[PDB]
Amino acid sequence: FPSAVTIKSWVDKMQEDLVTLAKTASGVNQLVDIYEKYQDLYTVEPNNARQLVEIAARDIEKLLSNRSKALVRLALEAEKVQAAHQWREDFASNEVVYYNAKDDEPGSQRIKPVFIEDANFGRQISYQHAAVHIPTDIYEGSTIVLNELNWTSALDEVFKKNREEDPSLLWQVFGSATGLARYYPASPWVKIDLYDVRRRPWYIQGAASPKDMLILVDVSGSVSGLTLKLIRTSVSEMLETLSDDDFVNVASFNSNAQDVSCFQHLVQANVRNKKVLKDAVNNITAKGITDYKKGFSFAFEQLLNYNVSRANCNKIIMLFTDGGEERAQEIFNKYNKDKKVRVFTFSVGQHNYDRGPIQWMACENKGYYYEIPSIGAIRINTQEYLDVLGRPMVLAGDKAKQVQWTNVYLDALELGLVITGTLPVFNITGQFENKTNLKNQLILGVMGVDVSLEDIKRLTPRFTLCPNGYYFAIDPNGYVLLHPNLQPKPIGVGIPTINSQEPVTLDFLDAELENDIKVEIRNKMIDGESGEKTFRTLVKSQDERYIDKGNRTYTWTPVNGTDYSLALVLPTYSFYYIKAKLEETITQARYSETLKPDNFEESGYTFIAPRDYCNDLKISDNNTEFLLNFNEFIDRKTPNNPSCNADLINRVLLDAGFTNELVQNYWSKQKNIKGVKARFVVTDGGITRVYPKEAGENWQENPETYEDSFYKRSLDNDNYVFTAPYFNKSGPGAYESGIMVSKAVEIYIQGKLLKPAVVGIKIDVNSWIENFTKRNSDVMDCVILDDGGFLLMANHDDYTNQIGRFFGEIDPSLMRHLVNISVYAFNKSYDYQSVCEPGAASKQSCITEQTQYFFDNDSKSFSGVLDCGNCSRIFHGEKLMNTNLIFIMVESKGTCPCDTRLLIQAEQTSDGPNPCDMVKQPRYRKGPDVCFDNNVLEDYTDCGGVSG
Ligand SMILES: *[C@@H]1O[C@H](CO)[C@@H](O[C@@H]2O[C@H](CO)[C@@H](O[C@@H]3O[C@H](CO)[C@@H](O[C@@H]4O[C@H](CO)[C@@H](O)[C@H](O)[C@H]4NC(C)=O)[C@H](O)[C@H]3NC(C)=O)[C@H](O)[C@H]2NC(C)=O)[C@H](O)[C@H]1NC(C)=O
Ligand SMILES: *[C@@H]1O[C@H](CO)[C@@H](O[C@@H]2O[C@H](CO)[C@@H](O[C@@H]3O[C@H](CO)[C@@H](O)[C@H](O)[C@H]3NC(C)=O)[C@H](O)[C@H]2NC(C)=O)[C@H](O)[C@H]1NC(C)=O
Ligand SMILES: *[C@@H]1O[C@H](CO)[C@@H](O[C@@H]2O[C@H](CO)[C@@H](O)[C@H](O)[C@H]2NC(C)=O)[C@H](O)[C@H]1NC(C)=O
Ligand SMILES: *[C@@H]1O[C@H](CO)[C@@H](O[C@@H]2O[C@H](CO)[C@@H](O)[C@H](O)[C@H]2NC(C)=O)[C@H](O)[C@H]1NC(C)=O
Ligand SMILES: *[C@@H]1O[C@H](CO)[C@@H](O[C@@H]2O[C@H](CO)[C@@H](O)[C@H](O)[C@H]2NC(C)=O)[C@H](O)[C@H]1NC(C)=O
Ligand SMILES: *[C@@H]1O[C@H](CO)[C@@H](O)[C@H](O)[C@H]1NC(C)=O
Ligand SMILES: *[C@@H]1O[C@H](CO)[C@@H](O)[C@H](O)[C@H]1NC(C)=O
Ligand SMILES: [Ca+2]
Repeated sequence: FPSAVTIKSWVDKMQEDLVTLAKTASGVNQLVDIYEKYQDLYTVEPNNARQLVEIAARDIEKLLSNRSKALVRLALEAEKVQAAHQWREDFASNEVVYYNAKDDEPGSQRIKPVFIEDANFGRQISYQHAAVHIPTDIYEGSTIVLNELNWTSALDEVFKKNREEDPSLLWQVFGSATGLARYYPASPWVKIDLYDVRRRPWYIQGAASPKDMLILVDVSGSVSGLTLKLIRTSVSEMLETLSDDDFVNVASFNSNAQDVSCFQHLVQANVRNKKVLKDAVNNITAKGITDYKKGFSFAFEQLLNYNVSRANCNKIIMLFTDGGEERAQEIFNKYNKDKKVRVFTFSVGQHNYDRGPIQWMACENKGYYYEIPSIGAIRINTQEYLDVLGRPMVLAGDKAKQVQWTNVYLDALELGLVITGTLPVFNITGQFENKTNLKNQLILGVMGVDVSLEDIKRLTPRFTLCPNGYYFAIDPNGYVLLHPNLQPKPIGVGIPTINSQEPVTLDFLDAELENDIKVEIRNKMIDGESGEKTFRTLVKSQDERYIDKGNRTYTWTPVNGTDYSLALVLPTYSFYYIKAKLEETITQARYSETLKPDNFEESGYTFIAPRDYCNDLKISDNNTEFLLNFNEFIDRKTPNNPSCNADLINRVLLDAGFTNELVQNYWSKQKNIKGVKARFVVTDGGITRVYPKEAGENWQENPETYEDSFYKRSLDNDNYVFTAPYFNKSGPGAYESGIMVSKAVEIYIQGKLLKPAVVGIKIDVNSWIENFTKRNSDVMDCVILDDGGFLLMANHDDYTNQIGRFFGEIDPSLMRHLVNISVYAFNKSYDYQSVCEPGAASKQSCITEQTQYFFDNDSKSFSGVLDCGNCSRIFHGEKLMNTNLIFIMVESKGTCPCDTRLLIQAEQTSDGPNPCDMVKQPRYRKGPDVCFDNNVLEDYTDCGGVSG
């Protein structure tokens, strides 16, 4: 084993012979003086974080207020038209004309629409009438459905008025209590259609206030057999009617009441918690003696906890039994004498047991009685309890008409991620006579207007900030309304297995890495406050392989009208941005001909960012086509165009002149320098200018510079960044593309720091080997690694065939101890929006744990002894200053015949975190401040068994 001083000298030579090449084959020191000698050709401007947030928060308020005015119009013109409707039972002499959504009949005429293709939506729509969706088990032609199709025809005239005033209006829909949903504009419906508007999350949230459901399941002996699998399915179907604002728990009594799961109290009933209850309900067995007194005592005790987070709203009990002879009148007189807890009773299966006491508990307590005799009756009977819960909401009157916004979910008619406004509609016939109170206590339906997340993303411009800056907004629950890591895919709740329905509720702390400062920041944003905090955090690179530390400034404000909170994460070196000032048609032309595809040979393979430069230029994935279309839009139509942006194109053109000069003045004076397979440059404007045109095929990065992993990684650091390649033919060319060596530029115009562009090279493995050698031995192995534990080159020429691979996957013993000496920290996290191949017992969503490694401290030299067991291995790790590389010198693996289990830095399918302990200390949240129950004027005489 050599000495440290000569290795330090051996390290010192791959620090001045490697940085200088990257400093001279890329022109990093030359681009900054290019930006400096045309300083007047642009101007730096403030990027005020406080100002930008409120301006963007004031625009989101107006967009959400545009659609609130559309909801009140549609609810005020649905109460009026319904009252004037005359209930008529003969539909043959007077047919109903409407368009059925799911179609290619006396008593009702059908329309054939024109279905012109239109933007915004991703389908064919007709702006002349509203389409109607009727569930497949709901018969059109009935006296109930047909009567609903007349008074819901004046809605079409209000649908078009709303669209005409606001051309950007998305789906407007009326979900009727009958079952049919009438939506505008008309568009044909998307195997077996199981859609029902009365089960949708936006319908349920407006049909009643949040609840405190507690399900009681009879698991005694008499329910064994078919009536048990009907109970198990029924409970699994009412859990689907609970949102994140409701609280639920499932219990069971078989002469001794117990819980079915690991909860023991009411839980938040989100996606993860409901999966536990569904899995626990499927595992119950029927055996024992029925005892209603012990079961109901347990239920009333669990609804009287008040130690944990709850809804402080509708307290209801569902009893899933078959029949019996016990009334349990002693329990009901002991726990709810004031009848502040509703009891809904269900009779499941075909049997000959007494249903007398079951219907009595539903009439004394202010509930309802339902019967489920087969599988087909499960769906309807498990969603009708919202008609009883809406009785106090109707009697409130105009105080209950508040617009509510649901969580982010996927539209049934495929449109991406949307949120929906909501406003209930009341039955007010005979209101001017003041004596109906018969069916007027129920709602007619729920209004609905959809707002896509793309509309909100347009109110928060991003290209003015750095690639590391972004906006995000959260619910009063922690769920992000908009976030860069929120993807249009459902979240996973475990490992998939084989033998639009759920909202995309991703918490703020699960979107990015979790700190302790970012928990109090989240709590201060759910509380509707406004502040600012600058701190050092750990940010994860675009590719989940690295972790970087930097400075960030979280500036947040509350949105006035709604209950959201918008925040802007503006890092340092981004508080000021470059605004392109240029007023000329010939000097801007000199910039324009640079991007000409036919000129590429002397300018390099030039790319372009598919941004929205103009509302007439259509973006495309093929950047060759987009550059072709872009370059026939600047010349054919003058830059003084009132049609589209001014800064976006003036910056791209200004970028071209600054970028192309480096190609012509420095990158063209030399063509072959040692080994450099590519000479690239990426800038905020949106252009990349890889100089060898042939090498442009190796470039497999996003044309949009704001989503390039190496750009963001090299932005935070003050030193060079080596991007490790991939492995297992993920990309084309291991030694045929090179090794990226990024380096960001820094300028000072008026004592102000700016980082407009990044430069670098793509040094080759072959040439780098020769300088490293001064070899394929069997005694020692010398290998360099980057910040993240990836291999870039070795000595045995057997590891070099696996470049760009985790060191732990090829040498586990050294990697694991290398963490133990505290040079490679790691932070693990869960990716809820991920897909993985199914297991066994068609890719499905799942949770995969991700690991990323980074430097612990600023120590430069490392040395120690590896004791693998009856062995003594020694090493000398040294860090390459001014880069992110580390050099280690260790003996060969063959010296010690030890082989521990391999370490993997990759996403691994998992199920954590465990929700059993996540409910003991749940995250902070704020529930709605409105609660509608216990109205004295309620009827209470409408059970399901008081009549029959
Ligand atoms: C909003 O509320 C209003 C009232 O608050 C409601 O209008 C009422 O609609 C019902 C129909 O559902 C009318 O009932 C009339 O009287 C009886 C009661 O159903 C019907 O006679 C038979 O009833 C049986 C039910 O036991 C039924 O199966 C049968 O089909 C009926 N017909 C027969 C046997 O021929 C009448 O047919 C029915 N209609 C008449 C007399 O025209 C109430 O009279 C209506 N009340 C008022 C004040 O107009 C309205 O439906 C609610 N809105 C919605 C969307 O439901
Ligand atoms: C559900 O039931 C009927 C199905 O169309 C509709 O009732 C008919 O609507 C017609 C269209 O307005 C009426 O014709 C005109 O009605 C207006 C209003 O009174 C007047 O201009 C004339 O009466 C008539 N115009 C003529 C004859 O040139 C029918 O009179 C009317 N019939 C009945 C029996 O009501 C309902 O409107 C429909 N519901 C909704 C909400 O549209
Ligand atoms: C949300 O509303 C509050 C108050 O309703 C706004 O607070 C204002 O803050 C400015 C800052 O100096 C004050 O000058 C105003 O007087 C405040 N308003 C009132 C009514 O006192 C807050 O700005 C609003 N949010 C946004 C994003 O505009
Ligand atoms: C929490 O729940 C418990 C029981 O459900 C409530 O009762 C208390 O239980 C603790 C521990 O057994 C003791 O303090 C007393 O035996 C009970 N009474 C009081 C007044 O503490 C308890 O009140 C609930 N709340 C809190 C804050 O503990
Ligand atoms: C990310 O990794 C860091 C470093 O490995 C970890 O934070 C350290 O946690 C230990 C354990 O309490 C503390 O003693 C150190 O002081 C922490 N380092 C700091 C605060 O710099 C942790 O695994 C992750 N840090 C997070 C999530 O903030
Ligand atoms: C919708 O909101 C935007 C943003 O404020 C603006 O065009 C206007 O306020 C609304 N449009 C209307 C009312 O047509
Ligand atoms: C890819 O699969 C595994 C993943 O590490 C690797 O060991 C194997 O050699 C690779 N196979 C091919 C054909 O590239
Ligand atoms: Ca029994």
